[PDB]
Amino acid sequence: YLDRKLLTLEDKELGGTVKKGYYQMKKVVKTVAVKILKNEANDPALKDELLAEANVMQQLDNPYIVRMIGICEAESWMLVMEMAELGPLNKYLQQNRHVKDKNIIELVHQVSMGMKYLEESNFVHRDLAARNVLLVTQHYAKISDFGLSKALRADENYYKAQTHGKWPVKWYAPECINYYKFSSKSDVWSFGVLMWEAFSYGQKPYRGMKGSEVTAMLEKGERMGCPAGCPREMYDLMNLCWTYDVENRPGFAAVELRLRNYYYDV
Ligand SMILES: Cc1ncoc1-c1cccc(Nc2nccc(N(CCCO)c3cccc4[nH]ncc34)n2)c1
Repeated sequence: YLDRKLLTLEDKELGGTVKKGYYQMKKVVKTVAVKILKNEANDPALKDELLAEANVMQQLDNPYIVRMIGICEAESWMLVMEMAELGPLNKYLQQNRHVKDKNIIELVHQVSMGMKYLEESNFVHRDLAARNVLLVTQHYAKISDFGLSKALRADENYYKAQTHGKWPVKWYAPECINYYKFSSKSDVWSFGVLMWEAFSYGQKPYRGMKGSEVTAMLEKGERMGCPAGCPREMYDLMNLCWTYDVENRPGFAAVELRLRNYYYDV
């Protein structure tokens, strides 16, 4: 738990309510991003989600995952993260349309390294989308938003949800939609959608379609087309991520290899 007296918040709300702040550490100040909830008139489920996020993010340690500073219980309830100051990747690419192919590949490779770590750690993210990739710099991406994430049971490779909730269905794999089963391979499917977004400079996927129409499209074997100017090898990797059968879809170790820009062995 953090000391309210060591936190300064700027008033501007970004996009729970979000503010930038400065948190005084043992020697230096750290720039932070804070999600803020009201103490009494809050939504208990939304607070439960951020407590769940905190519980997950306390167990993670990787350079491509946003680091939590802590929780502050004061005039409001606050979840404090190290700030990735350039913000969400989708918004960044919408506003910066001359980011080069090599640079987009570098960023999505960093996401694949964070996700290879998550997969090794046996956590499922369950909301992997370009809006949840935050940029530290134009050459350094981090994964964020662990509100739906789950620690997998020791005896299974998937989390089974009771039924469909309110979900980011356009990023979800068919086994998620049809059987409510979430594995790291389901996150790989989402990563393919994230790649499409990144090479479409933050356009929304399955534009104009209802979730039910996306399900029917995918079951027929149809997929989003290649973004204008997208490197062919990156569109081919998207299609591999969008393998319908979860058993033939690659895991993140295989995907991460395919985003490296140097020679390697498997
Ligand atoms: C555009 C926008 N909308 C909401 O936040 C932003 C924004 C804008 C610029 C920078 C950042 N950076 C950032 N860096 C780390 C965490 C963080 N947030 C705010 C939500 C970002 O989608 C968080 C605070 C508390 C818990 C969190 N989990 N995942 C992110 C996050 N934001 C954001």
